[PDB]
Amino acid sequence: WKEAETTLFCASDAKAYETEKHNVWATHACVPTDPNPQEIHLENVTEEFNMWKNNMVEQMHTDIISLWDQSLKPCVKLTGGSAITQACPKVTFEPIPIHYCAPAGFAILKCKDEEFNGIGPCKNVSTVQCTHGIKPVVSTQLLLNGSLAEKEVKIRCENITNNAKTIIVQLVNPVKINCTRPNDIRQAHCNVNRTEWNNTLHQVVEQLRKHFNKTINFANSTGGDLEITTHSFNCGGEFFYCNTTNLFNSTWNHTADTIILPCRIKQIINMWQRVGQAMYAPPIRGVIRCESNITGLILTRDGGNTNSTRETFRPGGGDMRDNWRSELYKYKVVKIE
Amino acid sequence: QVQLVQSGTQMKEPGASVTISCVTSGYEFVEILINWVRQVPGRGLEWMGWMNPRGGGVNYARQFQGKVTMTRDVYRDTAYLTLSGLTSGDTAKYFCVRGRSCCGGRRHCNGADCFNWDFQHWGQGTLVIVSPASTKGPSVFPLAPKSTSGGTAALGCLVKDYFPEPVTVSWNSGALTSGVHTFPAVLQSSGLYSLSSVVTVPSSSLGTQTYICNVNHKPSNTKVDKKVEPKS
Amino acid sequence: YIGVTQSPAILSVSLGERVTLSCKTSQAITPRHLVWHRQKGGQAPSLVMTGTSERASGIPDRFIGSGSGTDFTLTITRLEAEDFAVYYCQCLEAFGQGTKLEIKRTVAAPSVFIFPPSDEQLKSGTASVVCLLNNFYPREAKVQWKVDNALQSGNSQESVTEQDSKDSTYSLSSTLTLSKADYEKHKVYACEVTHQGLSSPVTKSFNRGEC
Ligand SMILES: *[C@@H]1O[C@H](CO)[C@@H](O)[C@H](O)[C@H]1NC(C)=O
Ligand SMILES: *[C@@H]1O[C@H](CO)[C@@H](O)[C@H](O)[C@H]1NC(C)=O
Ligand SMILES: *[C@@H]1O[C@H](CO)[C@@H](O)[C@H](O)[C@H]1NC(C)=O
Ligand SMILES: *[C@@H]1O[C@H](CO)[C@@H](O)[C@H](O)[C@H]1NC(C)=O
Ligand SMILES: *[C@@H]1O[C@H](CO)[C@@H](O)[C@H](O)[C@H]1NC(C)=O
Ligand SMILES: *[C@@H]1O[C@H](CO)[C@@H](O)[C@H](O)[C@H]1NC(C)=O
Ligand SMILES: *[C@@H]1O[C@H](CO)[C@@H](O)[C@H](O)[C@H]1NC(C)=O
Ligand SMILES: *[C@@H]1O[C@H](CO)[C@@H](O)[C@H](O)[C@H]1NC(C)=O
Ligand SMILES: *[C@@H]1O[C@H](CO)[C@@H](O)[C@H](O)[C@H]1NC(C)=O
Ligand SMILES: *[C@@H]1O[C@H](CO)[C@@H](O)[C@H](O)[C@H]1NC(C)=O
Ligand SMILES: *[C@@H]1O[C@H](CO)[C@@H](O)[C@H](O)[C@H]1NC(C)=O
Repeated sequence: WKEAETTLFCASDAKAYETEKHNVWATHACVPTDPNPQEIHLENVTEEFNMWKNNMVEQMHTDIISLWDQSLKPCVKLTGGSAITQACPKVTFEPIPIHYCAPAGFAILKCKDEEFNGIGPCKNVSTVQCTHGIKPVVSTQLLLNGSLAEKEVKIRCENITNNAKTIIVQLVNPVKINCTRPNDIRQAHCNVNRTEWNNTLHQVVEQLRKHFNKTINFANSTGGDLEITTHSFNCGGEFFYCNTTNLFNSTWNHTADTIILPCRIKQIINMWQRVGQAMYAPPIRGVIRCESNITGLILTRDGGNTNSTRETFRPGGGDMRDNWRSELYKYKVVKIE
Repeated sequence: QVQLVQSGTQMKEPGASVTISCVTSGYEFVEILINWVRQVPGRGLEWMGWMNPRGGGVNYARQFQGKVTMTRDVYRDTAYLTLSGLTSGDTAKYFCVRGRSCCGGRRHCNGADCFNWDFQHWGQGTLVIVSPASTKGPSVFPLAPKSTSGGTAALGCLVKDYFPEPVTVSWNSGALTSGVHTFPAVLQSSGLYSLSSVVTVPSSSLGTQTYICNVNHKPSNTKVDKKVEPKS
Repeated sequence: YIGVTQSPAILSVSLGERVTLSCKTSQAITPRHLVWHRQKGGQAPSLVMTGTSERASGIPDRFIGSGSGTDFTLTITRLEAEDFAVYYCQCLEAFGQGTKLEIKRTVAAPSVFIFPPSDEQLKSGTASVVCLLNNFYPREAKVQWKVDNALQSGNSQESVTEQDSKDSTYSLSSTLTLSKADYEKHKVYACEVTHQGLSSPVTKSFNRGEC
């Protein structure tokens, strides 16, 4: 067989009566989840995977763009000098798992090597009819509600020697982040367990040291649109933007409580789908609360550190294909002959 | 055809800020990382940082953190470099530059997908000159010639304390060109330029041939003709 | 960070010659990542090679890129006039310090001249003393200022011409800047020149105030 590009279909456990928008979308875009999921191990088979060049990622991006365009309608769209107005009702918006499945004539191969970094040969391969269920969570900096690594933190990068390449981190132990807009209406905050977060950075440093045996520094974002300089996400149908300086401000040499992140709810946002701004209605009243798992990170490594005893990493993101890649890295589509 | 076109030369006082523009054409601006490279006159190339026009994310070399800001206006296909707290160390030429494309007409294209470092398309460069000086015409002093080396005498004029570049120097109204060396100007610690122009001439022609250096400095609209003779 | 070293920094070569430019990386790289540029007169550089050995647009086949591990070379099989430039290798964000191609010629000793400050300049409270080294080769030259036989430091600046089109020589000025008061305080001003074309260093000097 051979790698191929096709249109995968999607499956989900959506319900007809839910007005939550992922359910509504999946009701017409997907089939019910597979009643009979089977993995078939391929004996003695080796296969090349590349999470960074994977058309599954490209289709998922297209699909979640259509989900958002149908679901979260802004009052006004500012694409170019133009202005496009429409009805702007508040909605229930909470991701559900979506599976991607092979059409007839095709197969999805799955890397079963738990230590696979995302690019290169995999010695332990199976065939599947569908991926696992993936929540299409849109966020920057912190990856939420995703899959976890089994034994140790994973550092995934097309080539980490190249400072222009995005770094996707996968955690082993999830870290709860709890965000609240209490009953100024735009003001909110996120809480993170300090001990857990510090243990998380320790584990991440341990793996990064395998690539750079140096002092490892975490520093905050140093530029870009608000969406990428903050941890942005949505909750309760509202868009949150959280300062992550208190998460990314530490130095870890070879040796010798609660973190509070302030947040703001924005009405003016930069679309991730395409270039342009969108305006949404002022915030709903009442209490808004989201409790999520941090399961990964998107990082950038400072370049040009010509002769330093340290490497510096900062939170990054913005290309949501990196979010889809963090889940789809172990899959590829092939045409069976 | 891909083109990167930068804004013109700027003169700025120490402590001030400066913004350089890089207007692109001939490709999809938002799909390719922009880089900036510094070159101090007479020195090598130094990478300063990159910026992703999709979202405006950046990556600055440690040496320039606190100094540089890289931004864009996607609607205008334009990238910007802003330098703050200017010092004499910032006097240099600045290039915007991008590497090869990689999307290959695929549906979703991000500059971070590419290699970046096969730098291929450069802006023409923008000179930034840091000096507290305002426009000032030169003083012109004689370099007066016995002093024979290589069988010949030498004379010239010292063109001192002017701003900005350039000055033009000729000898005997352009009739004397052989043996003339006009040195590159140096920006002095004062913030003013100076240079010398010299010429070697037969030692047996002094006092029988007149030598006049003609100095023109357009920014101050000044012209100086200085006769150079041996001091008796 | 993977550093890039180019040495020699200056190659003295001749038309028609085979020229080899060297680039060394601080650790092993994939040849996919090594790039060569050329730059003329501080203008925008232009691409010569990518991926170690693949010639960029407009680059003729007398340019050959090769290498692996940490050692890379750009070879020009037969040098032409248009090839004279500064060549930079690039690996990711790192640049080498460049190799300049220079026109090789025979040793030529400088002719040396010293000029005292003009009376007109002295009126303004500053004194410039100029030392001229004319039409020499090679480029390397040492110019030392002495005032009353005391070695001067940090109060002079050198400027050099580009290699002359007709005779391939350099010329250089060294300018000593003193306060009027400092100039009037001392008597003997001297610039001493050391250069390959001079068997023994040459000193030109004057006494302040004397014809
Ligand atoms: C392949 O991975 C699966 C799941 O982790 C495991 O059960 C199996 O033993 C692995 N195969 C080999 C040959 O190790
Ligand atoms: C967070 O992780 C824990 C442990 O893996 C799991 O029980 C819980 O369902 C997760 N929560 C979310 C929102 O994914
Ligand atoms: C976050 O909420 C979870 C419940 O989802 C709770 O178990 C945990 O203690 C909270 N963590 C905080 C407030 O730091
Ligand atoms: C933080 O997490 C640690 C380990 O999970 C736990 O023992 C501790 O009680 C938590 N602290 C708070 C304030 O909840
Ligand atoms: C973070 O966790 C590591 C685990 O080994 C520990 O050594 C370090 O002291 C912790 N730092 C803080 C600030 O708690
Ligand atoms: C990394 O550096 C530390 C400190 O210099 C040293 O103890 C350790 O052995 C190094 N590890 C490797 C794999 O080079
Ligand atoms: C990063 O931290 C610095 C230092 O406190 C602060 O000035 C800056 O605003 C922070 N950046 C962001 C994006 O919050
Ligand atoms: C983010 O938080 C840091 C630390 O409190 C603060 O210095 C900075 O101003 C904040 N950034 C913004 C954009 O508010
Ligand atoms: C970063 O952490 C240090 C202690 O490691 C602290 O002194 C400093 O105030 C912190 N900076 C910010 C912006 O919170
Ligand atoms: C993460 O999952 C929990 C449980 O489904 C949900 O309440 C929360 O809103 C999710 N967070 C995001 C940002 O989707
Ligand atoms: C990443 O780049 C480095 C530096 O050129 C190279 O040595 C290494 O082989 C590359 N890694 C991959 C997986 O291509």
